[PDB]
Amino acid sequence: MDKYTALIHDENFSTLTLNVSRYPKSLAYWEKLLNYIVKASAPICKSTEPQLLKLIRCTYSSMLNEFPYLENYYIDFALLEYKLGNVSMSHKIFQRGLQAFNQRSLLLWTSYLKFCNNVISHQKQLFKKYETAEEYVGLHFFSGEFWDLYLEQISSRCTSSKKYWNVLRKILEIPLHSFSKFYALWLQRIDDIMDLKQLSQLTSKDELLKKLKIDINYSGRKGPYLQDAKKKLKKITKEMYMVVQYQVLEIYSIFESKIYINYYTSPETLVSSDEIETWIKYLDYTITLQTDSLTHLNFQRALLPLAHYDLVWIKYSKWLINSKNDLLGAKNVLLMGLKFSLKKTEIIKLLYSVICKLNEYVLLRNLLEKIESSYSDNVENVDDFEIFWDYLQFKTFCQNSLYSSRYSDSQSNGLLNKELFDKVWKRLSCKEKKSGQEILLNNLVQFYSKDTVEFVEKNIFQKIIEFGWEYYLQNGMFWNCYCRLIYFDTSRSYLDKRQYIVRKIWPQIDKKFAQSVLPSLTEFCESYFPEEMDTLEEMFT
Amino acid sequence: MNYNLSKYPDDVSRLFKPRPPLSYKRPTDYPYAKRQTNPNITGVANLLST
Amino acid sequence: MSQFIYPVQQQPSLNHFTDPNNTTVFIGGLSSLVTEDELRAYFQPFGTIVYVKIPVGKCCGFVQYVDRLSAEAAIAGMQGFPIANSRVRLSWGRSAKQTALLQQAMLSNSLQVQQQQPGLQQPNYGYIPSSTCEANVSSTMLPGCQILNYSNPQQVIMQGSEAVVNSTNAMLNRLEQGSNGFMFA
RNA sequence: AUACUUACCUUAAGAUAUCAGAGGAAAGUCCUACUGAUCAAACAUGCGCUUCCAAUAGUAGAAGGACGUUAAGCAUUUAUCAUUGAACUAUAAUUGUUCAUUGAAGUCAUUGAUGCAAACUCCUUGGUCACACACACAUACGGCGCGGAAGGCGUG
RNA sequence: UGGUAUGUUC
Repeated sequence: MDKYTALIHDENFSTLTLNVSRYPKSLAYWEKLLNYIVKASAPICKSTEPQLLKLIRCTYSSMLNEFPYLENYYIDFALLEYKLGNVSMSHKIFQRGLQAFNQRSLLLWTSYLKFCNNVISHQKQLFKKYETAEEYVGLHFFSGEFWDLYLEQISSRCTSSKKYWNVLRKILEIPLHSFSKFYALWLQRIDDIMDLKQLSQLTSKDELLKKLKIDINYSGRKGPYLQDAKKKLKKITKEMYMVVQYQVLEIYSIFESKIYINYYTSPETLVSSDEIETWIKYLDYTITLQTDSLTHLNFQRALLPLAHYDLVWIKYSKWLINSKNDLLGAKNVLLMGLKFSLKKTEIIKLLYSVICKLNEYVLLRNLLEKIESSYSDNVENVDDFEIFWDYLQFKTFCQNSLYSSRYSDSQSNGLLNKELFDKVWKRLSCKEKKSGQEILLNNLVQFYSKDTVEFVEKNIFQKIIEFGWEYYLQNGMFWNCYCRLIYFDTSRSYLDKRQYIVRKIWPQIDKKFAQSVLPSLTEFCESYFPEEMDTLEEMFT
Repeated sequence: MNYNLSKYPDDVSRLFKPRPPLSYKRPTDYPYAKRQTNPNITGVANLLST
Repeated sequence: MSQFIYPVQQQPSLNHFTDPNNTTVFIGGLSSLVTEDELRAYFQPFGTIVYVKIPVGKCCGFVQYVDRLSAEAAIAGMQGFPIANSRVRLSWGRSAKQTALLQQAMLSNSLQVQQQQPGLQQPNYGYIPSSTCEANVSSTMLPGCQILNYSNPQQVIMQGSEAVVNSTNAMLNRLEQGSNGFMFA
């Protein structure tokens, strides 16, 4: 047998593979399984077993579907595909990894350009990749290493040397962590100017004559005139340095000193509360500055330690809603936040409402169908009530709009529809195992019309009476909601409803339950029936 | 140039930094398999009569 | 020596404005018709509140949040909002004991030195800052969920899935009961 | 530095201008601070030899670049192969057309490539020398100032 | 009668 079959009949490959297959999201299992596979190929070469190489590519690519933000493994899968020889697949792995991060990542752009340098060999296109990298990641606080790459490529390839000045003048205004280095390059590269015509490298001719009073066409003794010119340009650089030093020292001292973790780890890692607080404040600072490249970069840069939380998926969505006025942008942010975050309830709530504002109701129907399908057409039985209740509100909006009303005065039947009322009754029938009983009753009360009040009274109030469910009968909120259903009927007159509540409803409750029911029922009575407050107190003592 | 296969220290090997890689240009000659002088060298005996 | 050196800067002498840890908010311009519970109802949703107090007659109040983040959301959120017909001026202030110490130092005019408000003791992993809980838990502590929180007054309780019920539940209470008059706040 | 220890080596030959004439050690060899003729090199040295050497009386220009911009300029042209299922046109095993599936490779590019053309910006280079601001010339044009660069030819 | 190389001792 070959090295592949010796690998596939190993005892360890069964357990490592099988632990990954049991626990897909835990990632120490994926890393042990992958390290073992790669190590059992003693030397990776162009002649190692093609079944074994196909097994390696399947392992890394499935891990990069499960955990799309691991930057270092996109780089490692690209370098492995380089060593095997085909630089085209390694191009596609770097571009796939850049795509996972919406183009906005410094490590992947830095490594993709250090790679690209060797293998492009077409100069206009190699430089167009640096001009693409610079618009997405160029304003990063740690982006000095990118600009070193761009400047060394310019200084080797270009013959003219105007492009170096034109790039370095832009770099002079970015508040980078290593901003001084490029000020020192500009100062040395000014200091080596050896005549007047070189000063047209720096800026334009007219700006020198008008703003700084330097004439390049000055014919005369040109020595001291040049020393005066260099003194003036060193002063204008001093003021620009002073601005950028204020920016950089402010950003470092408040915010960037405080963040310690800059990279995605695994869906099971926690972040300290300090870093959550300074990421929230640092995003607020960035949004104030109003540089949109830099706000998008800083949200993407902030999703790395805390992709799986959801406070920044919500926050980035809100910034797109109200500060940029963009709802399709915010839908795409929240929709992508479903993939990452573990909580998902606040995102689904806000995404339902973003879709409803975007007038795309069929997508809302599909998300409601996927949430009822995810619980096996049985959302009524979910332990966590917030899923069921948000589902049910937006499903009711779709349902009132979809089926015309059955009751008078165009009173849209919300929970009184045979599809929805069966879910509500099926959750009411579990009585203590489920969580959200009083909220569900308390929203069923709100109909206020004679036809609607009669249906709600007969189906949930009379029926839980006659079944004798002790949970609902001992509970004060049940009786309070029933009295409040009848009392706010616009149909019944005052004597009718007071007659009904005191004479029909209040005898029905048992006297053993008085110690449980009388706190709430008194609170109804004093609020609306001060006159009958003796009767109640007499009925239960 | 992260590494050095040379005998020199790193500072000396940075001095031997090469030019950028050569650009690619499409060939104007014959591919190596198609190279041949003349085949169909015609015969010498036809001259001898006339 | 070398052309690159680390920057060095002077300290700004520690009052209540330059303290990075300060979580208490001076609300000024209070209307003298507004109680402590009514002001708690204004400044509650921005965070969990260690204490709320109003000086007798002094037309100003204090709100001490647990987080710095919560307090800054308060000052940005309620600035010049008219609490009972008078616009309200919010700023950083100090506590009660620190105020008593500054007044006794203001009579003797001796030093007027402040000290720094305590910090949490970083790193804390369970806590998501600026998040509130109102009232048998088997928590798995997975990261999106909120493992830990501060009890409303004071204790440390673990948030559950069930708490999003309880808040909603209590919400309907003060829509009903406070409508009739049983809490003005 | 010395010294000592090892390890690796310790070789293609031959020649130094040619032709002719006189001499010395019948054929040839060798040699001659011998003699002619040719050749080659160096160094001096000349030719009415030939070509080239930038405004300041002005804001220029000449030669060569750009791995420079306008620029996604303007005009054309390109972006896989096999297997299986389905509809489909049809003279047709289903040749044509569309959709999906398995396998195989696969430089990046399409804002590319190729064709055409123009403007602009900028780099390096030079006697930016001296006397002149001049009416010339058919044998067509004093090549009758000092240098420099490069060759052609001649002499010693 | 040699050369380069190596490492030890002083």
